[PDB]
Amino acid sequence: AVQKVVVHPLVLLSVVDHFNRIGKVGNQKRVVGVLLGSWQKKVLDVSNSFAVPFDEDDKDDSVWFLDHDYLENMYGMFKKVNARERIVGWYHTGPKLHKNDIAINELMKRYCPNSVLVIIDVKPKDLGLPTEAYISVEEVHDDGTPTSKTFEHVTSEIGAEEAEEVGVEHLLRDIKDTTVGTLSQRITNQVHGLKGLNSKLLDIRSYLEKVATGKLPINHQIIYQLQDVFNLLPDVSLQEFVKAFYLKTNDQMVVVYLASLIRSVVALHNLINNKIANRDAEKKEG
Amino acid sequence: KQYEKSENDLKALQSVGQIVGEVLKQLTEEKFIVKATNGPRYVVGCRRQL
Amino acid sequence: AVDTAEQVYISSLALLKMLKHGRAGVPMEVMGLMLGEFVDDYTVRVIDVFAMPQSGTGVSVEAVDPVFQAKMLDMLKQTGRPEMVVGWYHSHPGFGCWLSGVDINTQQSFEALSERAVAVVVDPIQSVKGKVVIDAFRLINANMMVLGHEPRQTTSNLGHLNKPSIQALIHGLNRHYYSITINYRKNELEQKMLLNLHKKSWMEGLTLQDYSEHCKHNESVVKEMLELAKNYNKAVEEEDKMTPEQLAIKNVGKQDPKRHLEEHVDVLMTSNIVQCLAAMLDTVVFK
Amino acid sequence: MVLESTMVCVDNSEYMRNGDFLPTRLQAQQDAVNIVCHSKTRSNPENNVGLITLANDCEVLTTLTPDTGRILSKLHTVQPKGKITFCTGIRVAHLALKHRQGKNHKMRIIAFVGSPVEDNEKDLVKLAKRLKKEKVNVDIINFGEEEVNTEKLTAFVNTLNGKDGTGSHLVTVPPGPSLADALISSPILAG
Amino acid sequence: TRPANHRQLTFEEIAKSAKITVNEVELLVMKALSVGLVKGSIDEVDKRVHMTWVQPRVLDLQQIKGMKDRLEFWCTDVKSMEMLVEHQAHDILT
Amino acid sequence: EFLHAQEEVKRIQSIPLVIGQFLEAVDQNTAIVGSTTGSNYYVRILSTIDRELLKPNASVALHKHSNALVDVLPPEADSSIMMLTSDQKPDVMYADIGGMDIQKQEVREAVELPLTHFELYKQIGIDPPRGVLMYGPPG
Amino acid sequence: HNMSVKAMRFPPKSYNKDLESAEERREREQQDLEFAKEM
Ligand SMILES: Nc1ncnc2c1ncn2[C@@H]1O[C@H](COP(=O)(O)OP(=O)(O)OP(=O)(O)O)[C@@H](O)[C@H]1O
Ligand SMILES: [Zn+2]
Repeated sequence: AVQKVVVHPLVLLSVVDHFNRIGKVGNQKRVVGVLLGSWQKKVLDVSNSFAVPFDEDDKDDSVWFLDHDYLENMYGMFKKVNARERIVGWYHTGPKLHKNDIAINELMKRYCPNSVLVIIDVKPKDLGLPTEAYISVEEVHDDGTPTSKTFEHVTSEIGAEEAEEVGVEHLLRDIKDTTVGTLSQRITNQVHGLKGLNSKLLDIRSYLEKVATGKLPINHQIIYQLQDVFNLLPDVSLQEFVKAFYLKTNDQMVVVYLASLIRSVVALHNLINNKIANRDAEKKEG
Repeated sequence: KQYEKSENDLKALQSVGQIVGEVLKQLTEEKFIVKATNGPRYVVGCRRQL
Repeated sequence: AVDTAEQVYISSLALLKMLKHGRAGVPMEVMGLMLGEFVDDYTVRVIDVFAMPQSGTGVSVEAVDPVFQAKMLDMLKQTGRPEMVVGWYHSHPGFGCWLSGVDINTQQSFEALSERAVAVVVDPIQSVKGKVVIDAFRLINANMMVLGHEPRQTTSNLGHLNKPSIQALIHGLNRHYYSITINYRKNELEQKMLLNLHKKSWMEGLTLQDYSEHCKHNESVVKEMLELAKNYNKAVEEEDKMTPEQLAIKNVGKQDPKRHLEEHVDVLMTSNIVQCLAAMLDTVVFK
Repeated sequence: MVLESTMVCVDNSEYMRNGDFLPTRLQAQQDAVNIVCHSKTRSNPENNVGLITLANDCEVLTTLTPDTGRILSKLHTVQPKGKITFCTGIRVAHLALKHRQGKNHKMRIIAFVGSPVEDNEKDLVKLAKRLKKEKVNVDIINFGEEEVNTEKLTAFVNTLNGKDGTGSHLVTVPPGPSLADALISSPILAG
Repeated sequence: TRPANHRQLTFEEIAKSAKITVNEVELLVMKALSVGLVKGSIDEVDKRVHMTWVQPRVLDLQQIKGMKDRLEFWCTDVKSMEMLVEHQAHDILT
Repeated sequence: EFLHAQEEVKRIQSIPLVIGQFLEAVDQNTAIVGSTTGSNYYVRILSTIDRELLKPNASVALHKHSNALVDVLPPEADSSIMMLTSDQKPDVMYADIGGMDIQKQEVREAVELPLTHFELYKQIGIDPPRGVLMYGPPG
Repeated sequence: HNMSVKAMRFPPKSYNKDLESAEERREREQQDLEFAKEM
C-alpha cells in the first residue's frame, strides 16, 4: 500500500526543538504532535508538523488527551497560510513505543485515512538511521486476541529537497565525505555495510534469547523466514562459481590493466610538459 | 459608503504590470526561456502552482 | 547608544523556516514575524520564526493581523512555551537585501513599540551553501542625518569587518539603515542527527550492479575510448610547433583527447574496482 | 471571575437506557447539563464546558470548548450505550484537567453515575488518596438507578474531602423517576 | 532431513521409502510440483531429481539448537572477513 | 577546503538569466559575445564550461548585470518549430501530381537521394548539390 | 604510473604570487560603486 515515507530535516529538527522547549519538565514528557504533509504517487511525504499539549500519569497509563480545539485552530492557520499543506498523520517522540501509542492513532484517525505515526530519537546514536514510522493494521485472526491490532513498520528515510539543502549544507560546516571515487562506497557501505550486517545478525540473536527462558509465546510466525534463510543460504564452491568467477574476474582485470596502462603514459607526457617548462626557462630567465 | 469606495482605491492603486511575453520553449521543469515584445530573450521561471 | 557590534544570535530552526516560507511563495515578497528572547542592549537571540499568511495578490509587506498574531501569540503560550516578540522579516526574493521605501515604513511601524525591533531580509535564490544573503538591518534616524552627526559611536573592532553589498549601498544603507554582523547557534545535539541521517546508503555497496551489463558497459566506454586514443595519437603530433598559448585559445571549438581521456580512465577504474571487491566479500560472508 | 473550568462527565453506560425521567434520561440530564452550563457561563465568561465519559471507551466526544453547539449536536443520537468503567473515570477526569489552558483554575468536576459500578474500593481509595495528593475537589451527582445508598461513593467522597478538603459533597440518586430539575436544584444553589 | 550438501534423492529411494512403483513416482512428483510443496527438477535418464525448496514445517526447541550453532560460527566469518577490511582498508580512510 | 569553494561559485547562474551569443575569445577563458540586446561585449567566463562545447555560433548565457558568461545552451529557434509531423503532412501523394516525370524524378535525385545514398556521391565523388531553386509561372 | 607521478613534480616552481585582482582598480571599483550607490 504505502511504499515508504519522506522525512525532512525541517520536521526532524521541528520535533527536537519542541523536546527542548518542554525539556524543562525534567521528569517525564513524551513529545507527541500532529504530522502534516501529503502522500502522492503512493509515496508518503512529511513537510510540516506541530506538537499538541499532552500530559500522562504512570498510574492508569491508558488515558491520553489531545486539545483538538488547538488542533483545529492552528491547522486552520496552516491550511490558511498553505492550502497545499495538509495533515498526513501524527507522531510521538518514541523512545521505546509507549502504550497510549495504539489508540492515539485510533483517536485521531478521523482526520487521516492512513494516520501514520513517526517515532523519532531524542538522544541520537546508532549505526544506522534513527527515524521510524509504523502503520496501523488490524486482524480478526490467528490466536492472540479476537480484537487484535499491532503496528507494522514501513521503511523510513530522510527526504531531501532543493530548498532545504542550502540550509542543510550551510549548517553542516563540519565534515562531508565527498569526492565520490574509489573509496566513497568503501566507507559508506563496505566498511559501514558489514557492520550494517552486524546488527542484523545481532537482532536474530536477540530473538534467540527465548530458547527456554524468554517470553512464553514461542514461534508460530517467526520460523518460516528463519527456515527460509538457512534454506536460501547461497551455493557452495564446487561448480562454475570459481570457474565463471575466474572468467569474469579474468575479464575485469583486463580493463583495469588497460586503464593503468594509459595512466602512466599520460603522467609521463605531463612530465615532458614540465621539462619544456624547465629547460627553456633556466636559460631564458636565469 | 463614500469613504469605502475611496477606500477601494486606497489599495487598488497597487497592482504592477505583468510584461506581455511568449514561450519559446522549456528547458527543464523550472528553467524556461522566453522573449517579450520588447527585445532580447530571457531565461525565466514560474510559480510552483501555475 | 550602540557600539555597532550588535552580534545577533539566532538559531538553527529559524533559517529553515525562512528558507521554506521564503521559497514556497517565492515570487511574492513573503513576510512574517520573529519570536525570540530579547537579551541585553548589544545582542539579541531570536529563537523562533513563525510566518504570517498573506493578504492578497501583490508583492507587498501589506499589513499584519494582530488578531492572527494575537491568537498565534497565545497559541504556543498555552501549548508549548511562552516566548517574546522582537522582530520581523520580509523577503527580497532574488534581489539580495536592502530596505525599500515600503519596507522602511512597516519597519518604522515596528520600531515604535520597542526601539530594537529587527528588519530582516532573506534572499532564497542567490544562496547555495556558504551564501545566505540575510544581513539584518535596522533604521538609522534621518534626524541625525540632518545633524550631520555620525551615529553608532564605534568602540569595538567588530563592525567594520564585512563589506557592504553595492545593491544595498544604492539603497538607504548608509543613510537610513545599518547592518549587523550575525552568526548562528548550533550544537552536537543537532549536528550528528543530521550528518548521520542525510546521505546514508543501506545495502547498496553490497550488490552486484547489473552483472551482465557491468562488463558490457566496460566495453561501452572502451570502444569510443579507442578512437579518443586515436585523437590522443593525433594531438601530440602537432607539438614542436606554434606556441602552446596558441594551443590554448585554438582548442575551444574541437574536443581534446587529453582531458576527455583521463576522464574515462578514472571512470573505468572506479566502475570496476567497486564491483570487483563487492563481488568477493559475499563469497566469504555468504557461505 | 473566579478561575475554574467545568468538565462534565456524562454517563453513556448501558444502564442509562430507559425513558424513566419525564422525556428521556438523555434529554433530562442533557438539559440539566445545558442549564448548569448556562449557570457557569453566565456566572463567569471564562469557563469552558466539555464532556468526557467514563465508559469502556472514554471518548472526548466534545473537546473542552465554551461553545455548546458541539455538545448539543453530538448528544443527539449519541447512543449512550456501553460497559461502564469508572476506575478510569478518575484519571480520564483528571488528566484532561491537567491538559487545560490553566492549572491556576479551580479543578472542579461534576460526575454522573447511573449504573451499577464494579470498581474496587481499594482502587478508588488509591485514586482517592491520589486526588488527595493532587488537591482536586469533585462533586459527584448520581443519576438513574444504582446500588442504592451509593456503594463505594460515600467512602470516595469521604476520602476526597479528607485532609482539610472539607468542601465536597455527594448528591445521591433518588430511585424515583421524577422531574430531575429539583434533583439538581441544590448544586445550582449551593456547593 | 537431507542437508544442503546434496538433497538429491532417486526414484529407487522413493520406490523404497514410499514403496510405490517406478512408473508412478514421476506422476507423483509432477503433481507435487504442480501443487508446489517442493521445488526441484526432474531427471529421467539418471533417475534422480534435484529438489531445492521444501515446504517449511514447524519444529521444537531442539532445531533452534542446530540453527543457533550454524548461526554462531557464521557470525565470526563476518568478523573475520571484516577484519581484513578494517586492517587493510585502514589507511584509505582513517 | 577547496571543494567548499569549488561548487560555491555557481550562485551567479541563479535564475535571472539573459541570453547572448558567443562570438570569439581574445585568449583562454576571456571572450567576446553578441548579446540578444544587439550589442557586443568583452566578457569573462565560468571555468567549469567545457570550452570545446563552444562555437557553432554558440547560444550562451549572460549575467544580467555583471554581463559575463554563465552557461552554454542547447539550440533553440522560434520559427516553425520543426513541422510537428502529426497534423502537418499536407497529404499530397506523388500520384496526385500528374505530368511531372522529369522534374519529380530530377528533384528526387537532388534532395533525398544524396540524403540516403550519400556514399555514392561520396565514393564516386560527384559533388551533390548544396541548394536548389525552382520557379516558373504560378500554379 | 606512481613513478611517473613521483618523478613529475620537481618542475612546480616559480609560482611567485597568486594575485587576487588588484588594489587601485579595487579602489576604482569602490569609487564608481560609491558613485552608483549615491546615484
Ligand atoms: N498535377 C498537377 N500539375 C499541375 N498543377 C496542378 C496539378 N494538380 C492540381 N494542380 C493545380 O495547380 C495548382 C498548383 O498548386 P501550387 O500552390 O503548387 O501552385 P504554385 O505552382 O505554387 O503557384 P503559386 O505559387 O501561385 O501557388 C494547385 O492549386 C492545383 O489546383
Ligand atoms: Zn523587501
